[PDB]
Amino acid sequence: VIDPSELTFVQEIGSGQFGLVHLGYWLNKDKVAIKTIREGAMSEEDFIEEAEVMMKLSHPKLVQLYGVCLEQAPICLVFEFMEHGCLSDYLRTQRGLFAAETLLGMCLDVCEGMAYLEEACVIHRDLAARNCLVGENQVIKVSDFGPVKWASPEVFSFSRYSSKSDVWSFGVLMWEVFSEGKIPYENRSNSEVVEDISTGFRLYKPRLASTHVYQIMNHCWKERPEDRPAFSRLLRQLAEIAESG
Repeated sequence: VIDPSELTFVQEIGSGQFGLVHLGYWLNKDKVAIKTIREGAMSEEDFIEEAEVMMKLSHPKLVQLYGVCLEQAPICLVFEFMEHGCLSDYLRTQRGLFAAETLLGMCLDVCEGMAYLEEACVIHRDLAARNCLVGENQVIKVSDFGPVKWASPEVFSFSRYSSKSDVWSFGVLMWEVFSEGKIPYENRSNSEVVEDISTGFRLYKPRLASTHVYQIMNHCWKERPEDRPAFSRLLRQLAEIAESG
């Protein structure tokens, strides 16, 4: 479902060399988030690809995408518009006012999301506070799919992702969720961070984090893949804890 220039570029909200995020309007009817590319950033085909599979997957937790502008000029990707930035930022401000049944009432949102792609046998190579999004009321959807801090042991040394490679990045994020948006492994050098975790150093327990929460966080940070859960199981797991304390 390719789109033409029926979009009204209003503002920008996110930089980096691979797409400037541009809030605009299509048909004026819907609010959207338009991510443009550049000029040398990615092949036509190259980018055609990823776009093709993002239209394949669809879940009330994954940022729904709208149309595309292969119609020459700034070839961009137009997704719906999440009314509340990225979990990251959203977690920064608003800080405090967050209760626990809710911080947990997001994690699953991410999770639900990730079990799908987990099964969609799709490896989101960057699951983080900074990639997920907040929208139509506490509802949390994931995007930018298709940073050693969030990586796992088999990504530093090998770069051997495996869906379970994420399960960890899902952890670090989780951490964030709870530590209301704090950078994990700060007073630490990437070229240090590793060691710390290499020995066996996990992120301290963020206050809001519960005793049974920290149980998972580590299930996410188990050193060996094989013994790290599966998003599929996690969902059942977080479903449990979301039921009590």
